[PDB]
Amino acid sequence: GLFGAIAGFIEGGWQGMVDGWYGYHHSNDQGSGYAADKESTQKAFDGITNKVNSVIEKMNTQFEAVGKEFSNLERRLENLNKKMEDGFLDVWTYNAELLVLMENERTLDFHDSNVKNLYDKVRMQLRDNVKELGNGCFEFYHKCDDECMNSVKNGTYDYPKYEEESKLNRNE
Amino acid sequence: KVNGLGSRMEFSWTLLDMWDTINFESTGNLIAPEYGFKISKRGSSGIMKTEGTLE
Ligand SMILES: *[C@@H]1O[C@H](CO)[C@@H](O[C@@H]2O[C@H](CO)[C@@H](O)[C@H](O)[C@H]2NC(C)=O)[C@H](O)[C@H]1NC(C)=O
Repeated sequence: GLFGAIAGFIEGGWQGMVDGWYGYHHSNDQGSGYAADKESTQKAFDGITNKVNSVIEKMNTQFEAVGKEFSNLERRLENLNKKMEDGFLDVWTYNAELLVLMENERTLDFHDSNVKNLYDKVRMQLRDNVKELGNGCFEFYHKCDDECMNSVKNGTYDYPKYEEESKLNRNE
Repeated sequence: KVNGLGSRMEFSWTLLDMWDTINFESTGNLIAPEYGFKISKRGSSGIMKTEGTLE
């Protein structure tokens, strides 16, 4: 999209992840599998629900009674009432449709930004210990495990631990 | 002729305020009310044509 993640350098989506909106896929010696990112997903969910609550709850109520109420003695006042009804109809139709379009564009871009941001958060942490594959994956220049993967996911990853091993395997 | 008659009956109405008197006076042709209607309004509404079933 706008941030080039969804349908971008990350081609497809993951059917296997029912846990959340954005998550990880790890593939190591122990075993592969998916896992969500609760923080980013819940933040998005809170914002999105706050969005649809905004376009719904901010609408004014106003009890009114739409009808003819004007006889054939007064066809000018009928026409006046008709101009008014249609005038608002044209206003609300046009405004509502464009609102939905613009808001949907923003929403999709919003999701894109979220995935991209998670990608950057990860890459910024891993640095040159991994080979950036460009498809959304990182191939480790060392041997990571389930104990190391969780360290990446939870925000505490030890770069200098794997620095020298990664360097040697990098210039291999 | 409408319903056989060439004659007509033209009706008018009014809202008589509280503690106020109304005065009918006629030498002929008057069609008098036997009843009045007490009324109150918090607001107005409309009239709907449906043809069927209040539920
Ligand atoms: C219509 O009836 C009302 C009472 O239902 C009359 O109002 C009262 O008139 C008496 C006599 O002067 C007063 O003492 C009261 O103070 C009035 N009551 C009210 C409404 O405050 C009224 O006079 C009658 N109208 C007439 C003259 O036919």
